[PDB]
Amino acid sequence: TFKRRNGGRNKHGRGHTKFIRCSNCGKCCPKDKAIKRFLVRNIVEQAAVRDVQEACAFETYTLPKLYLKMQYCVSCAIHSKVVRVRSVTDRRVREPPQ
Amino acid sequence: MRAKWKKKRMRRLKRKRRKMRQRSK
Amino acid sequence: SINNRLALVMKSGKYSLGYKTVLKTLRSSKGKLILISNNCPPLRKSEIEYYAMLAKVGVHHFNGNNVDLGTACGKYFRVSCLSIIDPGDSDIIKSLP
Amino acid sequence: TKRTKKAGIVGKYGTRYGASLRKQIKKMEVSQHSKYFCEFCGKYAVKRKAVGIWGCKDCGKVKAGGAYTLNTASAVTVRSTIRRLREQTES
Amino acid sequence: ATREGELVFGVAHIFASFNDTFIHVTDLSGRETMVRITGGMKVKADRDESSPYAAMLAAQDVSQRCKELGINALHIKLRATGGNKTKTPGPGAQSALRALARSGMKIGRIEDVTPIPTDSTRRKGGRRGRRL
Amino acid sequence: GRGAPLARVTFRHPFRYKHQKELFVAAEGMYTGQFIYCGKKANLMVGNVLALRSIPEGAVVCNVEHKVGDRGVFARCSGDYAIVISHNPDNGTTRIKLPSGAKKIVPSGCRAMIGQVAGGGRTEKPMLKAGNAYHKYRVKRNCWPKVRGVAMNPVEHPHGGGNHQHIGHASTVRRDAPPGQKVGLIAARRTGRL
Amino acid sequence: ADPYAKKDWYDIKAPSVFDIKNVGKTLVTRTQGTKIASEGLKHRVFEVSLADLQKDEDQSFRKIRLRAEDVQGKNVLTNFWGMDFTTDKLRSLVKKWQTLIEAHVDVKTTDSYTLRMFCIAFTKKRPNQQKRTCYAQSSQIRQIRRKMVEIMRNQASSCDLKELVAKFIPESIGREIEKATSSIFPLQNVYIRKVKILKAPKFDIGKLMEVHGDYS
RNA sequence: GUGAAAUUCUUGGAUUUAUGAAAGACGAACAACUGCGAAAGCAUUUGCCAAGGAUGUUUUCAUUAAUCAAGAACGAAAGUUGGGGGCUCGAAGACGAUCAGAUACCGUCCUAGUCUCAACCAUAAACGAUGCCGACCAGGGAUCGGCGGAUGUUGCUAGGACUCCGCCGGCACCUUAUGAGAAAUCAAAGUUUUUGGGUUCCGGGGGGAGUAUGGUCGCAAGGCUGAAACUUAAAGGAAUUGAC
RNA sequence: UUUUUUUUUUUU
Ligand SMILES: [K+]
Ligand SMILES: [K+]
Ligand SMILES: [K+]
Ligand SMILES: [K+]
Ligand SMILES: [K+]
Ligand SMILES: [K+]
Ligand SMILES: [K+]
Ligand SMILES: [K+]
Ligand SMILES: [K+]
Ligand SMILES: [K+]
Ligand SMILES: [K+]
Ligand SMILES: [K+]
Ligand SMILES: [K+]
Ligand SMILES: [K+]
Ligand SMILES: [Mg+2]
Ligand SMILES: [Mg+2]
Ligand SMILES: [Mg+2]
Ligand SMILES: [Mg+2]
Ligand SMILES: [Mg+2]
Ligand SMILES: [Mg+2]
Ligand SMILES: [Mg+2]
Ligand SMILES: [Mg+2]
Ligand SMILES: [Mg+2]
Ligand SMILES: [Mg+2]
Ligand SMILES: [Mg+2]
Ligand SMILES: [Mg+2]
Ligand SMILES: [Mg+2]
Ligand SMILES: [Mg+2]
Ligand SMILES: [Mg+2]
Ligand SMILES: [Mg+2]
Ligand SMILES: [Mg+2]
Ligand SMILES: [Zn+2]
Ligand SMILES: [Zn+2]
Repeated sequence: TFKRRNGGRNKHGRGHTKFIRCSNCGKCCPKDKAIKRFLVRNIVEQAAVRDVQEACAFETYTLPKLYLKMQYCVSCAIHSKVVRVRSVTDRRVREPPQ
Repeated sequence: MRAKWKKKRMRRLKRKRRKMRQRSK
Repeated sequence: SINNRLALVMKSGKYSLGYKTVLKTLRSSKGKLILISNNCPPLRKSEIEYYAMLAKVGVHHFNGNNVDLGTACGKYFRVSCLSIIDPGDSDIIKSLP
Repeated sequence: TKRTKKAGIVGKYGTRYGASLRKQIKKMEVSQHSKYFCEFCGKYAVKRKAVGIWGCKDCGKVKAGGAYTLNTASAVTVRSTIRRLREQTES
Repeated sequence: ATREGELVFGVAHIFASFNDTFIHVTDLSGRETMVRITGGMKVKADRDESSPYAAMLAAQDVSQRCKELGINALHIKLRATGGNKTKTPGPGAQSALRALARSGMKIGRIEDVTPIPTDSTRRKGGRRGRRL
Repeated sequence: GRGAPLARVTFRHPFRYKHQKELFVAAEGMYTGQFIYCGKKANLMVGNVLALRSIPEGAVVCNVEHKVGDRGVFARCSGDYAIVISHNPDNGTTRIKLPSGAKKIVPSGCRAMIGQVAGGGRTEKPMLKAGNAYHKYRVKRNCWPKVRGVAMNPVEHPHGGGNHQHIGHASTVRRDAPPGQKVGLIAARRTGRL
Repeated sequence: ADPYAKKDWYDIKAPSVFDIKNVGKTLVTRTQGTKIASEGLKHRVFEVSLADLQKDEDQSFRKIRLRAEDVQGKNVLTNFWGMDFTTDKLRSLVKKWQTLIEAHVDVKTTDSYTLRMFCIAFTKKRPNQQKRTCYAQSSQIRQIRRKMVEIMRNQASSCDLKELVAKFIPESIGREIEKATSSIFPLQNVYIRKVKILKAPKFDIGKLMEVHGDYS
């Protein structure tokens, strides 16, 4: 039985797509199929923001940000709970969670 | 048995049979 | 493009192919532009350049060897150098300077 | 008529030395006896005089090249490397 | 060196991997090493070398040593393993940074210097990845 | 007797009215009528002879001098070359990688010809018969054919003798074994396949 | 034995192009035998924030490389040796649903300084734009790259290193590139992302001292 | 380095820090339910060489066309022969772990290989598990290329970017049954007992078996073509409930 | 993300 119209990937009008390496396990996975997330978070966690600001060596200074593009294979994504198993009707929803 | 390994076993058997064939001509 | 201009000259104008004819045209002042290929021997190239300097004629160094120059001219033989006596419908003489 | 199915030049060796060795030496036999383009006069008249020596019958230029080919593969790489280094030094 | 309030700036390279933590203090050029304390120099078990507590202890030792050499402020160069491996800093990075901030040293510029390939050599583990 | 071709080069004598004739090991790509430039200020072109101090790193050279002025002892065989690795101005020494893979330090004043030795790929061709080897070694020395030690009698070889053909003792010998006893694999750190 | 007890301190001096001359302090082992403190300090490269150099936090996204050309007294005089964007700045600039255009050019200044310049730009949405993406066609990208290369080559070749760094500080070249390329496609965040020195002229004490004031 | 360790490297300075050089791979981020190509496949810049779809056309020929035994071109990865390269990773192999055992999963070091050239190999879940050409057949919003029209801005040089309305072609998507279906689902898998537009291939319960034999291709590995004796009541597809 | 192998024939 076929359970996904797209076949679990995002290839249309295309022969082959080069793979990426899972950021967790390193498994090869087609890029159009890998679960991709973009994390933009302060380098200093909110707990240490106050201490770092107090220890700042300049009159004013904006703390930088860390940008990370995580590309997970299906197994790693499910295990780490980046994605979860959804109902038959719910898995057709493509909009991101609020 | 996995079909892949069954095919590998069959190829080994075919090679052995061909070697026996060629031994006696 | 130089190759297309040379093809236009070949089809519609007057030209001479070969070292001896090039020297003859330079001596007679009939030639207006001398094209020399990369493959041309250094001494022959220097002599042609000196002749062109004496005759006050322009010299162009083709971006190819004698085989490529012959192919561009549309011939089945190597061309070391050539002289454009008159460009029929081309404007190489007016474009190169 | 197709005199030999696949032997070609190595047919002179008859049935000696083994098929693998005959096939291996076929490449050298063809290459060292083939004609090569002459960059100095634009003619396919370069022939091997002796191992590493290639003379042109038309213009008379003699070059040092490969044992069985006019230009070895590594020669082009060496020329490219030397050109890159010379450009770096000159700039 | 002249005034008490004058700030002498070093550079603290903080390498926060998932197996260890390095806090390496150098001059502005980076050619001179001032103090280098690792998380593995502060614990007994190999599994605690990258722990936040080990990072905090190493940072405290680094700050104490630097205060004797006269370094008042530190720039921060935080890195992960990088290359074709994980780009995520280890758990000890933040403990080290917080400890340095709390130890009375001033904090200057903070930069992520994880080596990011524009494109890398093959990552290890094979095409099926680490299987567990 | 030499795989690499040689090049005859005519120079103008620096301070005499005569021709200076030289015989160089030919580098691949050199031709008759070519101009060769030898000196510290010579351009970095294949066939030119330059002091190693003027040769940038990563360069391929041949016939590299070991001692300044020895006129070339390294990387002279067909298809062989040395690679310039690094320079040390403090002691004026250049590091080179030799054909065997060894790294050697030589004075930076040592000369070397740019490029690799011509005639490469000679050893790829199979000879297929004893006559080719006969012709090859006839112009080199009396070193062919070779008789196996186990085919001789004991009187003339340690491997000789026995009712079967066999060495009878380890073929690895001491580095200090006297002549006549030092046969087989001399001072072998290991044997067999990799 | 303590190795830091035999180390002397030196003050790093930036060229006259930057407002702030005092960059920081660096140490080296004292001269002993053939080991010279001056040779140890020679050709050292320091990475410094342009915000620190100009006392302006708006320039904190630029890193300047200063090389040590000479040592006089306890002062190490430096000169411009390249510049680079910061990782956070580049990551913030790069975004999805837009086109990224990059160019590079090798140029030489009037002082015989050969350098490679790397410029970056992004497509910009219009105020009334409704579609979710601003993608430029490949031909438009190629034209923009051609304009970038031409402008960078002209700007670098028409001036020396000092004036080139003076142009870099306020980002004039990026402004001119954006003005020229607006006729093809609106662009945003046009910058000279990186500059590296491929070759430098033979050291000249007079040329070095022109950009450094008297320290005495 | 691991769950924890050990093999391993380390005062002959390991790991880490800065600068520089060399080598070979790889072209991140941009990068998408987007593009090109007959498929395989194709992602750094610039130049050259030919090639191509769509669009526009009040240009030309006038049936020149559709699909195809035989016969041909290309054809991932692995693999073969011989050079060149050989950074990384890494079949085989060797060790350290885990285990009752562990020829593995995990870790460490590595040969062939991984890259390129010349010549072979011709097979993949080579998939949309869905031949090609043509006609009809509901709606809707996006998106790529070209074109037509309208309109207002632009730190720009009539144009380009954006806005709106349309036509043609394309990769797709959402809703729906008046359709089909064993259903899963399908806007083509519809217009089928109210059965017929043209045309190629190909299946006949499950195994034996893609085996034996013959032929043919290939250096080989194997590819293509391809049975029977005998055995058997099921195998199998979709979907429902429970149990796990 | 340590480790976790096995359950005679027919029938209900
Ligand atoms: K499917
Ligand atoms: K997916
Ligand atoms: K550890
Ligand atoms: K003999
Ligand atoms: K023998
Ligand atoms: K014996
Ligand atoms: K024997
Ligand atoms: K390798
Ligand atoms: K067990
Ligand atoms: K292996
Ligand atoms: K094959
Ligand atoms: K599929
Ligand atoms: K459309
Ligand atoms: K029973
Ligand atoms: Mg299922
Ligand atoms: Mg495919
Ligand atoms: Mg450890
Ligand atoms: Mg699992
Ligand atoms: Mg025997
Ligand atoms: Mg447009
Ligand atoms: Mg480095
Ligand atoms: Mg890229
Ligand atoms: Mg595109
Ligand atoms: Mg090979
Ligand atoms: Mg390895
Ligand atoms: Mg291969
Ligand atoms: Mg098949
Ligand atoms: Mg459109
Ligand atoms: Mg059947
Ligand atoms: Mg397990
Ligand atoms: Mg059991
Ligand atoms: Zn994974
Ligand atoms: Zn010739």
